[PDB]
Amino acid sequence: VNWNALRSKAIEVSRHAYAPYSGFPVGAAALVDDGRTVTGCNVENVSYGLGLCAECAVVCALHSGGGGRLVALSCVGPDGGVLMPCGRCRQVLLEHGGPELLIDHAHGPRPLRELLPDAFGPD
Amino acid sequence: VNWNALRSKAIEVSRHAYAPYSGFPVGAAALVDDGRTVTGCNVENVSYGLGLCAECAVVCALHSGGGGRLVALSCVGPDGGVLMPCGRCRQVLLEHGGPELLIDHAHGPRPLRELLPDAFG
Amino acid sequence: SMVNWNALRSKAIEVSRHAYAPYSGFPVGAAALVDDGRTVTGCNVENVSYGLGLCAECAVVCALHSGGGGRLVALSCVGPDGGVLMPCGRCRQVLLEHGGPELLIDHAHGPRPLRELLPDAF
Amino acid sequence: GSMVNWNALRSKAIEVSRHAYAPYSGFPVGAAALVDDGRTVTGCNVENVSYGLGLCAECAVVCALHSGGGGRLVALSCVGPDGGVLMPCGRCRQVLLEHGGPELLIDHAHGPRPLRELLPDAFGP
Ligand SMILES: [Zn+2]
Ligand SMILES: [Zn+2]
Ligand SMILES: [Zn+2]
Ligand SMILES: [Zn+2]
Repeated sequence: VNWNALRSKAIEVSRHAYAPYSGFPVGAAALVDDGRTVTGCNVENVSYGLGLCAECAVVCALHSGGGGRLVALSCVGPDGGVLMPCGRCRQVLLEHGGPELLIDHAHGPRPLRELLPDAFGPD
Repeated sequence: VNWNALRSKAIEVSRHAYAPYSGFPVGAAALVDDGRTVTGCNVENVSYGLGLCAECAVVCALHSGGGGRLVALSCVGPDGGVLMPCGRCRQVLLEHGGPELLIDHAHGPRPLRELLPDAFG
Repeated sequence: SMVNWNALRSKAIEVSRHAYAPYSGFPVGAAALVDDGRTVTGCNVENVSYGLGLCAECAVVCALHSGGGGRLVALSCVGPDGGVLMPCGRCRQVLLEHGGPELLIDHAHGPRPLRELLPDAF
Repeated sequence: GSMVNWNALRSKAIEVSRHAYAPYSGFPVGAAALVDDGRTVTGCNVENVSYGLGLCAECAVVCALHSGGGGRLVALSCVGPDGGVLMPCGRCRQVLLEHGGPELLIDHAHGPRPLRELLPDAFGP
């Protein structure tokens, strides 16, 4: 995994974020197991609860671009600093990357199982 | 607008739907005012209420791909027939295409304002 | 026909005061008459992750079921000033599930059936 | 709790689970939470034809917390269709954090635990 490449891509996509309500743009980029990179940015709505996270966008692109499994994900905030996925995104990411999906963190990447232990699941 | 081409693109992307819980795959394709076509398919979750609609995916792609406005959207279901967006998606689409956004229907498109009148805003 | 809209609005305004809406600054309340004669209420509950926000009308549906089920007959949604609000598209779909097309939604110009607000619904 | 009455919360969660609106999954869920004013609030899941518009039992708990007069959540039990303890989904972990904080105790068959253990390094303010 080229983490510097992922962060660069997440910063690039964050410039397109639609976040006029919070003023808090977010970019995300992930490496897929087929070797391609997908990206996403947050898209807010006037009804706050219909807002889509950057990580949600990533998962949508994973599938629209032909499917696969996520291997690694970086999310970056307004200043370029690495951000932690919200709990909804942690659950959504788990479905498409599993516990071993690597998630970037301001203090170093780590597996999703560490960030969503004992997850709700199909079992 | 080439509606036939939007419908075919919608069917094509629906093939990648992640809908193992409902078994109801959905695809959507939209023309953007910059001339791009963007696509999306539904992605369900084990926690049902975390599922994402195809139309949400379209709006994500709109912005990750540089922004713009939606001009036309076609949504298709399992039999390839045209579907109306759910209420959430009607609200989400309004933000990015306005009331004039054209929504595919079997006998011709109609504006989104007809599908979501007096819209919260 | 027997719906007391003034009373339902008053319940919505009352519950609005308990809203958790620190990010928008805009509290919303909703109240609904159920076919068992009770009034259920709900207020918006926003979240730091904006897209995890719950609308007042969603809260009404939760209360409907936690309190024993039923069907919604009429619903009023308001801001703090008591001004009537239109449910957002998500809430129109959620409300359809529990009230159907004939559920009455409060509106300045007279209540409107949900089917007028969400035609040809998914 | 260590002295929280988990059996009382579990019983209330099972009670409320009977009223779940889950015809799509056939997976009814109930949840009950102690508030810091000593009352219990409950909720059950409410699914939708558009699957992504489904509301979790724990969401319903948080709604009732506020509509019922506010407060902070102290302890929460979620139970599944068999009456056994269930882990909240990640969305619910995030929502619950807003209304109980990191020290909110979540029921777990191995011993209840703070929400921070289940959502470490949470996205927040
Ligand atoms: Zn998120
Ligand atoms: Zn939808
Ligand atoms: Zn709403
Ligand atoms: Zn949940």
